[PDB]
Amino acid sequence: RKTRKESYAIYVYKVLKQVHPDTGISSKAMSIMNSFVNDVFERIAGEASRLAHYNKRSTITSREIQTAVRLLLPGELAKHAVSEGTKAVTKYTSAK
Amino acid sequence: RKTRKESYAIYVYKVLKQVHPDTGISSKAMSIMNSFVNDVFERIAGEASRLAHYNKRSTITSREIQTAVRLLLPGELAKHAVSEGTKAVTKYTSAK
Amino acid sequence: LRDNIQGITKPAIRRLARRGGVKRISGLIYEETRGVLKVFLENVIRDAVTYTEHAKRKTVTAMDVVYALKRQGRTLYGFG
Amino acid sequence: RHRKVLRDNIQGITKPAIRRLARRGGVKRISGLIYEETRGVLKVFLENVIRDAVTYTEHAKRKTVTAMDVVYALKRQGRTLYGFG
Amino acid sequence: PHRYRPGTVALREIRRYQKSTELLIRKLPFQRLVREIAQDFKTDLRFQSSAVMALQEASEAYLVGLFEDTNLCAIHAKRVTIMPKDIQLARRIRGE
Amino acid sequence: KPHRYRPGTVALREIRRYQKSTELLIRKLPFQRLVREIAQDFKTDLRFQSSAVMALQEASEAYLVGLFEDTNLCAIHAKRVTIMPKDIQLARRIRGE
Amino acid sequence: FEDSPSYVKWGKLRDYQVRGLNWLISLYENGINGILADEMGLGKTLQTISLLGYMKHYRNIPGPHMVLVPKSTLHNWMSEFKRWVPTLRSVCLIGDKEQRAAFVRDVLLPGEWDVCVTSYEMLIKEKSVFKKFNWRYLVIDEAHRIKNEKSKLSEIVREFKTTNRLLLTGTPLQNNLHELWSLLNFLLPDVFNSADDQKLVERLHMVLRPFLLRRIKADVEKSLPPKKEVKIYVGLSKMQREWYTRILMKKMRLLNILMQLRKCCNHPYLFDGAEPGPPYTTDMHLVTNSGKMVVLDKLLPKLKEQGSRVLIFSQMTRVLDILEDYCMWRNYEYCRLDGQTPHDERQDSINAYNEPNSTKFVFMLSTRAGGLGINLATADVVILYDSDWNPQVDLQAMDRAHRIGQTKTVRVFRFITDNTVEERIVERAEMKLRLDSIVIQQ
Amino acid sequence: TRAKAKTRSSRAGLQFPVGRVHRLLRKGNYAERVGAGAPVYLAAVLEYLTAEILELAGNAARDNKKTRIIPRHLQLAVRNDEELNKLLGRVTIAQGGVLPNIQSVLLPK
Amino acid sequence: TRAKAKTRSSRAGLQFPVGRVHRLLRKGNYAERVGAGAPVYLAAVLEYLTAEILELAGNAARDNKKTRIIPRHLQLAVRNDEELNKLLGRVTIAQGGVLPNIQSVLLPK
DNA sequence: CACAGGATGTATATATCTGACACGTGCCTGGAGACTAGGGAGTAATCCCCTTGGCGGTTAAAACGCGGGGGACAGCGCGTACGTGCGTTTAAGCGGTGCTAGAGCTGTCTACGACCAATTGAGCGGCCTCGGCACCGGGATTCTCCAGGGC
DNA sequence: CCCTGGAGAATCCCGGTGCCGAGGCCGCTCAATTGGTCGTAGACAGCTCTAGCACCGCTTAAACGCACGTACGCGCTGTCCCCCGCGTTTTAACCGCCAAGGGGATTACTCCCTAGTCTCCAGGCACGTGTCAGATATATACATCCTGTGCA
Ligand SMILES: Nc1ncnc2c1ncn2[C@@H]1O[C@H](COP(=O)(O)OP(=O)(O)O)[C@@H](O)[C@H]1O
Repeated sequence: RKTRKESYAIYVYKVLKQVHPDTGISSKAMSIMNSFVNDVFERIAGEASRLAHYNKRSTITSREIQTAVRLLLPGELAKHAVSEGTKAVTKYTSAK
Repeated sequence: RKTRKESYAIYVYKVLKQVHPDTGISSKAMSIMNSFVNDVFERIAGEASRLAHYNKRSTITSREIQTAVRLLLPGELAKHAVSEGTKAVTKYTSAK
Repeated sequence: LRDNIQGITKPAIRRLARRGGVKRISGLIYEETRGVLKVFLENVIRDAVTYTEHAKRKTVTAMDVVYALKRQGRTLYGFG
Repeated sequence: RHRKVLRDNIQGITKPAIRRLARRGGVKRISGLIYEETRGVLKVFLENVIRDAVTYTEHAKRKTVTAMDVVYALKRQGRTLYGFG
Repeated sequence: PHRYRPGTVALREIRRYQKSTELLIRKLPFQRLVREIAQDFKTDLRFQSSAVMALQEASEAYLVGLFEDTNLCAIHAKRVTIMPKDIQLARRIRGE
Repeated sequence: KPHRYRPGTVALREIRRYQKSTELLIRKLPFQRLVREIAQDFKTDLRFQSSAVMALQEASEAYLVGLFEDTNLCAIHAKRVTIMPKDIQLARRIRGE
Repeated sequence: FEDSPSYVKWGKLRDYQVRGLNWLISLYENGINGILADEMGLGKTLQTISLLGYMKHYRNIPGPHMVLVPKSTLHNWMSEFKRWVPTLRSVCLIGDKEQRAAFVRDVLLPGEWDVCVTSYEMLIKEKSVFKKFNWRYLVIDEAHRIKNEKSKLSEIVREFKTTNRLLLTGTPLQNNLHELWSLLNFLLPDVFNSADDQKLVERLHMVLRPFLLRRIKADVEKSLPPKKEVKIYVGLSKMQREWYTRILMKKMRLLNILMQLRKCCNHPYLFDGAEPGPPYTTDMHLVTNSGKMVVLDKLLPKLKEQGSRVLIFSQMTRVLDILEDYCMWRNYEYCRLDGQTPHDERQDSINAYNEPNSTKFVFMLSTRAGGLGINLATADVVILYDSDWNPQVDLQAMDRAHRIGQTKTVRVFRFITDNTVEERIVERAEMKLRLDSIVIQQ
Repeated sequence: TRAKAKTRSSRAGLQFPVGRVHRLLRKGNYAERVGAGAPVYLAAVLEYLTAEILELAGNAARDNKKTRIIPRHLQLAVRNDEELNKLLGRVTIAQGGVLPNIQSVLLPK
Repeated sequence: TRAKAKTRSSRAGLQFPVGRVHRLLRKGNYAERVGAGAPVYLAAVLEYLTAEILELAGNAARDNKKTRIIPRHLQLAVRNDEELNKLLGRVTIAQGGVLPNIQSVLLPK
């Protein structure tokens, strides 16, 4: 019984099946997707942390995440991602 | 009154008087030196933070600082800086 | 507000080129330099405005400019 | 008392291999002095990367260099690599 | 009617401007340009004088470095005259 | 009498072939020997995993390919078709290396 | 079948091969797969050709038969197949890709043959094609090649759909019982499917007797004067002692401590820096710095004033190079048989050393070079510079000169050193050799 | 009684681990405190980026007449799109190759 | 009672604030915990770098026949040293100017 | 100078084979539900500072025009270094031996070093004041560049 | 002829002006000192497995060396037009000053959000396993390049 390593592979596969119903992905491509998700996560988290430090705040919030997204992503991606995050936050708040 | 503002100016001035006894400095140069000190501090601290995360440890130690200095500074600067830090830590251990 | 880029004059561009260390300047290079300056300024001002709006302020600060330049990879010493 | 040497390992990066790399780069004609320059630039790049990787491995107190150490060195140099971690 | 050959005055200007340190663009036109560019991202933006000064410093440094690279490209092409093709080559090799 | 292609058709054919493929164009064992020799300077008694050598080879090949592309752009700038050490040096100088 | 058959041509068989043929026929009648351990020099290929000819002629079953041989014996086997039993139809698979495709399309796929003789590499290359045929008999020569499981050749040869199987190995037991179990698992997978004095020995003999046939090269020839062995101990030189202590502690990078102690017991100059400086001289430095070389330097002149014709077997070609330097210094006559010697050069050197009248005096062989061939009759003295883990390798080395063509007793001088890795190497080899004797010789 | 467990991903309609994102943010030393909606926002952004890159990669794979996605398809999708190329300008994809691009001067004429 | 206060800066023979560096490390969200030797080591490194730069700038200012140091002197010192230039290779110093360097082909024949 | 044909390279169906991917199962550990405590941040109010708008006068800098020489660019010729194809050689790649330790990985135990809290006193930041270094202007030198022996 | 003279620019040496750096005081907050605790990390022990060193045998793709010819780099030459140096006129930057008011910065209060705990249990991860997508080989069919030949 090896130790547990956590990867985003399951969720990447769910997204892939939602986008293209009948397609696959190899192990190397899944490794690349996991690395891409980790890199983007680290970029956004670090930018939000620096925003919180600059404004002299101790809490990372949805405002900080939105500002970090607009600072990192280039334009059309930025606006679409901002809309998606706002939709998810509204659904989470109105649901439970 | 206006909130207090911290800077390395007095320490930079003491170092300058130590190295060149009869040479002065101006306000713009002091701003530049304060920015330089803050920048190098941030670089070294961030490198040590990443090292601590990579090795999965909760403490930043002199080993982390030494490794970060070897990573960031090039060549002779790294060697002399490592020697100075080792000397300071030895003096602190003995004289405490 | 228009034609403000033409406020960046040919003598000023020539002075910048002389500090760069060039001798002969083609006549078509002024508009190209204006475009380069425009895109650089647009990127930096966009990031600075993002920081200013996050701070809920209406005034752009030298610290906002420095943070923008730092995240673009152009650290500036002398303004904080 | 009998010994001999074969060749320097930088010469193992062969002229046809450099030609193939230039073909992927999109190069039609290549000079004859290019190979020495390419060997020099490759050696410099490898020296920098391997030095950083060895620093990471020494910090971890290991004697084996890992793909993760290589990835960390490349990310420090600004050449993020996807696929090995 | 004394007259200098075409190129000595340029070298004198090169030397004097490389020795000097002041800004080489007019402050009021630069400030108007900055405000006009900021008109697109948000209305009614007020600027500290320090902010415009820092923007001017960064812009001039960027342009000087670009011109140095452009001169190198022109000399590589066996020319003494810099051209828009030289500027474009410099941008492409830098990564812009 | 024997068939022969003009000087430059085979070069374009190889350009297309290697821009279609994805494999490594440097020999594995020579690259491994080079990596070990370089590591011997920085520290002795060093062992390398196989994945580390593969990562180094991938990164090195990518760097060399990008360098050659910028070199070809500089050569085209000089109204030439051949690449030269001058082009390599100019590319490195502008990139900041 | 107490008498030699009739299908054999070019001479009649003898008692030992006729008894082997009877044993193999009984094995086929009982439907069992077995091992012939007749030892080199008794006619195993002759017996196998006899068995295949018998199965073709007396039994009306001309079927797909395969013989797996090392590439070095393909031509000898084909010549024997044509000579002894010309009735059979034999086809060989060797050559480049185009030659292999041409051969398979022309002869193999049409299917007008009876025996297919292929090498191990050609079996690995053409496994997909070879797996089609309804294989009846599978004779594997040098069965100790597949003695290890988890190996690609072993699994490939197991995956064939075969009916009758046979192994031809002179050394069924090499180190331990695992390899013997692997060979027996290839023979009869169901009978042995796990892991192999009154608790042992007797049970092993009663299990193995219906599956193994072995006759030593002593009940047929009554010749070949008996082997003589001298185990000569060697004192460590002073530089050897210094390097031994240094390596016992731990700039020279040393990874395998055992593999450093081994050559350190051979010669210090194999390292870097133990050799003297740039002058590159070759005058008595080699002899004095190595105790084994001092002993050998004393030993060779006596034999040379006597029978001479000495063979030196070593496990390191670097040591072979040092011995070449010594031979040049002493102006002896030397021949080097190494793993780097091309095939044509080997045969010419062997023939030159085996001429009716030669001036050659020293023949140097790597302990694992060549293999199951190499005729060296003029020799009388065998020197084992290094001892190996597997004692059967040294047994083969010392029977390379101890064959039917010899007339004088072979004196095997084995160099060992006190309190070194050589002691434990020789002890391990002796344990393995005693196990081999107690298991196989009965 | 004890209400049934409903995942925060299901609450926000996401296919990404909101709880894992929250734990990573808390353990990564980015701030002392983390908001409730920040992990949801970050998970949604990661989901959108994954969807974009995977859509382009699937288009490329169907264009090459294959069902499985390979790093060559990933590199082809990352290039040929301006926004993703800017986002991943300094990233090397293993077994990715380069784009087909021959300078018009080199073309024979 | 308590003894006289003795700063760690003097206890380590330095001129930079060890306690201030310790506080900045604690409040910077770099790790969960900070060792005792890390502030001392970091202060020593910072002091070495500052002293090196200041010595070079003072030499430059003396070559300019001035007492006070200005950004031009700082830029000259930084760009005239290979290692410091590499350290500050992506940094712009305000009111610094550029080094005097004219290409040889542009000089008069 | 524009086709015909030849020889070569390349895309195309098609059949085979394999090994990795997608799936199912069991378990376990980290995430969700319910809950309390506390302090960070939102919100409102106030103060003063620093940004913006406007005006007048100076003057350096920009815009414009002109005249002319030097650089860019095209064309031409050459002799030379590199691509192309071919015949030989070599070492990479693959498959095996033969050992031992060796180094990394996981599970326990215990101690010492870092956090937390209260108290307190120097160190540091901010506020004033003042003289010396930088600066600005003025005037006498020395170096350099451009005609002209085509001085 | 290259060397001489004229002319402009750069440099060096003195003398008056101003403002900025250096010093000197006051308060307050932040760092130092003790005391107490616990959890991280050092230290140890057991296990397993990949890495390493020195070899053998074999196949075969790739490197290596060679000779030919041909585009291509490189120098040279001529043309012309574009860029530069200089004088003149004009426009707007620059500086100083004044006035007003928005907005940045600080403070106090309260509440609402989040950290931390403890159960509880389902999602995610490791382990096996079998079938299909892709890799390979092979024989056609098609597109491409190159040369010769009536055009000359
Ligand atoms: N038919 C034979 N009868 C007797 N001795 C033989 C025969 N064939 C070969 N030998 C001897 O046996 C030695 C090697 O035999 P080997 O090659 O094992 O025979 P096979 O190839 O039939 O097994 C040779 O030196 C030869 O002298």
